[PDB]
Amino acid sequence: DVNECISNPCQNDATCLDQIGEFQCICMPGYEGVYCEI
Ligand SMILES: *[C@@H]1O[C@@H](C)[C@@H](O)[C@@H](O)[C@@H]1O
Repeated sequence: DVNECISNPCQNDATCLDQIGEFQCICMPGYEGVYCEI
């Protein structure tokens, strides 16, 4: 488990933001879904 965020988890034009223990993606203004899918 080395760097889960390789190319942004979100399946959109979102932004990545994770570390050795955390994991959070910056979805879009009004976008539902764990990885911007809705
Ligand atoms: C990271 O956040 C997302 C939501 C977008 O605004 C990107 O342009 C930015 O780099």
